[PDB]
Amino acid sequence: LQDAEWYSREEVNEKLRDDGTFLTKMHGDYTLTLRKKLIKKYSDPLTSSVVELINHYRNSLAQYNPVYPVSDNIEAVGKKLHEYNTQFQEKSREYDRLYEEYTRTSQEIQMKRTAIEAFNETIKIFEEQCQTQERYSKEYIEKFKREGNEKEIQRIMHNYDKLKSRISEIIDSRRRLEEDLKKQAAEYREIDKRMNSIKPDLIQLRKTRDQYLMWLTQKKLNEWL
Amino acid sequence: SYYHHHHHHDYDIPQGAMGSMPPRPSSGELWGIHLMPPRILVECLLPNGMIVTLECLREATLITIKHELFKEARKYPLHQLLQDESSYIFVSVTQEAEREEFFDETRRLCDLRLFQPFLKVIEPVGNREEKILNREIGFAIGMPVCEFDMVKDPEVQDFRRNILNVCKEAVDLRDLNSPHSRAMYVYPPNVESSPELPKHIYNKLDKGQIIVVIWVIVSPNNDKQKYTLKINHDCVPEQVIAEAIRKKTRSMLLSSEQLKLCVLEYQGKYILKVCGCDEYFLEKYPLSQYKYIRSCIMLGRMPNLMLMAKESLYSQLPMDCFTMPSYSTSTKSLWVINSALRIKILCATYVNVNIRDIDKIYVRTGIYHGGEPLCDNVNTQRVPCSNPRWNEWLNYDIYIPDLPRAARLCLSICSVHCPLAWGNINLFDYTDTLVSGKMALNLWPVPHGLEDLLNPIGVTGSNPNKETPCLELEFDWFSSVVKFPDMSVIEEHANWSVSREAGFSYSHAGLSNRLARDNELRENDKEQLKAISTRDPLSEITEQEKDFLWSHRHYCVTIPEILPKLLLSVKWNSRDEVAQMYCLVKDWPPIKPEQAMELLDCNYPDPMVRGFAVRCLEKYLTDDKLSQYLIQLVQVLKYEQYLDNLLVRFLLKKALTNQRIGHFFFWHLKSEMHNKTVSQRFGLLLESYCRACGMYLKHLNRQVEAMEKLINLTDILKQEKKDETQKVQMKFLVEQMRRPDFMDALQGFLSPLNPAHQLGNLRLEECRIMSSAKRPLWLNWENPDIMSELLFQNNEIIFKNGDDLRQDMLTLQIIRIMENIWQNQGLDLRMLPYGCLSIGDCVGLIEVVRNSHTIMQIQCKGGLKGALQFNSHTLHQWLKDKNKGEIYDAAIDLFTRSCAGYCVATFILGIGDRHNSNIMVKDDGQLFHIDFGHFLDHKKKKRERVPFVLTQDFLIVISKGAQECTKTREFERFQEMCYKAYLAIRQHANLFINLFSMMLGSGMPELQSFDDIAYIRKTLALDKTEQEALEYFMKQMNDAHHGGWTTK
Ligand SMILES: N#Cc1cccc(N)c1
Repeated sequence: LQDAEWYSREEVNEKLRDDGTFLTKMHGDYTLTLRKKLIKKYSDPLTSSVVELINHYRNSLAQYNPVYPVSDNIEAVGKKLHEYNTQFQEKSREYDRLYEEYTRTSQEIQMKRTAIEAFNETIKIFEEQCQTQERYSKEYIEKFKREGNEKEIQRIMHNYDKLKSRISEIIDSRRRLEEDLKKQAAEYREIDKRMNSIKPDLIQLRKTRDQYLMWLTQKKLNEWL
Repeated sequence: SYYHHHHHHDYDIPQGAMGSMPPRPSSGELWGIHLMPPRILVECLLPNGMIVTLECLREATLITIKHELFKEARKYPLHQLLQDESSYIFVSVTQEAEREEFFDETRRLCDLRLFQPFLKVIEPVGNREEKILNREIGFAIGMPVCEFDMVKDPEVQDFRRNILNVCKEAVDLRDLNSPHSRAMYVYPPNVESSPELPKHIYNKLDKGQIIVVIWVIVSPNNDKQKYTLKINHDCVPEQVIAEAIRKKTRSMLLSSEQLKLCVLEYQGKYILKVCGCDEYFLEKYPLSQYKYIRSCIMLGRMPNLMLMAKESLYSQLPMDCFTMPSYSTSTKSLWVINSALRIKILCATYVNVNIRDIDKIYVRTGIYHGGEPLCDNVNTQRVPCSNPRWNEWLNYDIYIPDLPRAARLCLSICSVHCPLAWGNINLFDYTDTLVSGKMALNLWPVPHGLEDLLNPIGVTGSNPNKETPCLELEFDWFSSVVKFPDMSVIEEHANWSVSREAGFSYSHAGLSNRLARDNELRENDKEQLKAISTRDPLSEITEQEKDFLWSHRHYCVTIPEILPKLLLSVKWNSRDEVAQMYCLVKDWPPIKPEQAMELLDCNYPDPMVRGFAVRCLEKYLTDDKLSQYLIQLVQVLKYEQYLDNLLVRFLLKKALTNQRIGHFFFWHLKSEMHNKTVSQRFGLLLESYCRACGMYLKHLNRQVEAMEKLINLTDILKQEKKDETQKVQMKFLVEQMRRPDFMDALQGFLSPLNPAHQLGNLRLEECRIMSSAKRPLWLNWENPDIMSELLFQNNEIIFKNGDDLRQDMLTLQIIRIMENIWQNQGLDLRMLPYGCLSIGDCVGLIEVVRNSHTIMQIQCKGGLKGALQFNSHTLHQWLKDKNKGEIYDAAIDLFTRSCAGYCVATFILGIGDRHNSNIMVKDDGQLFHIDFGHFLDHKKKKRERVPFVLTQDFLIVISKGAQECTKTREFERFQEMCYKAYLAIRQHANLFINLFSMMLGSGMPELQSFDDIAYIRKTLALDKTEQEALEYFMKQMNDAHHGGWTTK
């Protein structure tokens, strides 16, 4: 009854953590903490012991009220705790570094995307501007006839030359952003990818390290941890 | 021999080294560059189609630039096709990718936030120039308003138009008894909650009297005159104003009767200012009840007020001038629908997984209410790891009429057991309409602390970020828009559901859900209920207790405070039960705000519950108490299902009713605008506030502009000026601060830490970069008050670019609350919760406490010459050096009073380990901690720790130099303060649990889920009885100290 394999609220949550698994005096006696559910001779149907009551229901709780009994060196199984705890904490930094890079790259990217919206908007306003000058510049060639003909139209065409070639530089500046956008977006897929491979092996490393620490405790621990 | 000759081949030497400063990165005054060059070329696109490129100075105004553009455009062709310059406005593409017209031509070329350096010239289209000052709004919010106008979603649009209801109603309260009521909005009286005084404050009064000092001003306003009244603590501003006029105007030419009349024609022309800051005493409270006075009493200070004429005050107040913006029986009931729930998974697209590493991937799914209404299910592990596509109707064992109003699907893609992505949808929309059709949910990546599969406390909705796992799906369509019942209808169904139970017969085993005791219950029951009612939120309730509660629900009206436990004991999957709970809540006795706040956390998502919770706040929550808990109330908006809701309408109103609340309500929202979990919601909310808040928008825009100067400034110091000497950096800093754009922007404005204080004029000699690698700026301002000298001639606050303040900010708040608890229950421990304010992503502001030093400075200064050792008395000696006379005795009282409190607060919270450079002591002998770090013991994942371990240094000082301090009465006293304090918090432990619970919203790594908070149970020992808990604390304190702490 004392040992019983499966036999406060905080650590029991951390032992039920991650559907069917189970384990003050003045409020009541023992508590069955089934995960899917805290459940208080030992309600109405009372008929002898704590080991009695659990073996019956292992074979469902629907008919009671309207669904896994999970539970020799000492010094060298204690070094392993230091070993797996250095591995586990090594692994955390790697998962933490990459969650920053991911989020920075999420921003760096989305910053780029905006800047492309910006460029494109800029370009519209420059494309709208060479359009703007062709209206008035070509009204101001024919209206003149001969006066200043090339001493005007050269310097009108010079301006117009600079306009569209400045457009040329912007468009190339945008393209050069877009190329790097994909390179960033590639690296972004790579950050996620490796996060997803570290993650499963992070939890197992964590889980073994708990069970290694469980088995020992069946103050000294802190130097290893 | 050292390393057993083991090589590490991989290891190569060619953000750990100088490992500080990790947030980043935000672009500045132009694209790709933090701070535009001091001279720069700008291409000016004209109306005539000509490009002229001006070389302008960085700092040049648009008035200056236009004036020169039109000079220099004569020299180009087609001059005659330009109108007089005055006929034009500027425009360019900005870094938010919008085309902003530039109306305020005083603005400088750097301050415009251009993308490419170019201006286009045009005539002002959209002749309401007046209306296109939501640049003002967009600037405050930091995203342009037009960005909402092109959002499709009706909820958003609907929020935008409907929330104006609130804005119009609040503005109607403002201009009610104006100008007084306007002054009351702007300068709302800064007043403690209660008029009743603690005994230790009272005893400083000699039978309830304080010497006060009323200053007054005389021609040509230069000469000022004191008038030191000694008046009652509980007399009001008007009584004080009279006495100060009595004294000012007694004379040898006025009889008493002549005086009395001169008092009456003067007494109501004036009001009381605080000398040194913009605080006022605008309404009838006991002087004591104003915060300024009470601090003056505690600090042993003489209040210094000013008589100010109301017309010089209603001079300064503007018109707030609110405007309405340009944006101004049927088909089905859910209970008819006779099927179970089934939802179709279709195809997740953008999933990034190593085929080498992972075997197989599937979609786990569930329905929830915070906790879940059916056995959780998955789907079969199909097209694994490589273009995954399932085409499965999932079948959830629950009838469609038994879905509660706030029911939510939570789902996630996983690995075999390991979550890749996640996302949760509301099964009903904001119009009550059951979700049917095809949805395109983009997912969220799992956080740090969350290892579990599904994450249901996570934000309801899709990610806006496109390039994420976009798991689309299909919902069952029932030939009609299926809607949730009316309340009138849920009422009727309950009235029937109760009357029906009254005829269910004799034996019902599974008594559980029904009384059988009838109008007469047992008295052993009635005391086991109030026994439950005492228990904190995290003492999880059993099925027996739940059912026990649920049956006796009608006697649970006797004990309103039980409600959270009762609400958690409803079967939210049984509409029969749920419909009855709605009918109790309908008229359940209102409860205290500190208890009603639990009901706005993640575990109470029902609209009716959250309704009742806001209803309590509307009644009991004072403007005082709201300010205290505003951080949690903003954070809890996240857990609301829809944008428009009662809590948003409550806060928005208070915010537009009280400008001191408004201020922090802006900044707390504005803080989190970086975070895509809330950018939409808070963006919209902030638009409302900003459109309705009167002239305070203009004041916010000045604060904002000043912060973004400092953000750019520190941002350069941390990129391009790393690897320079302080000397070089500091030269760069002062060079920059002297440019007129910085001079404009950083001089005339309000301290966001407290908008009562004004900042004017930088003293750049006292401005400096601290040593820290984060490159925090120590900034110093002149207090431009008429009575600066009476409070502080200089105001100085630290701005930190690298570091996340909101841990600190919460612990600081949590302290402030323990302090008030302790003091308002008559026991004096003086905590110094300094000012902290996060204003963005790892950007913030910290109040400087003048005259305080890290213990390490005490020891570095107390320089035992020659580097032999530091002496443990040096603190004691340094403190003696300051406090000499009977003063010394009182300073040790202060040290001993602070040291106790800080020991208990520290212990309970489990803040970072305390040490020389993070403990601080003040000249008058008060001690206080800084740089708290990880609050609820965040390194334990790698114990019930004691972070403040009182070394000799402290113990020496607690007793007055005595040897073997362990055994003085000086120490006995100190211990009993610790025990009395420890227990004080233990009677209020619900509140602290609750405050921490409300903060899970924020993406704080130290608050990921409730077991993080569970630490604060152990440390308070709430499972135990107080005398065991006492002994537990003594125990915990004794082992850390190695002697002392027994035989109470
Ligand atoms: N019982 C239980 C339980 C488990 C996890 C979370 C919450 N809120 C409750």
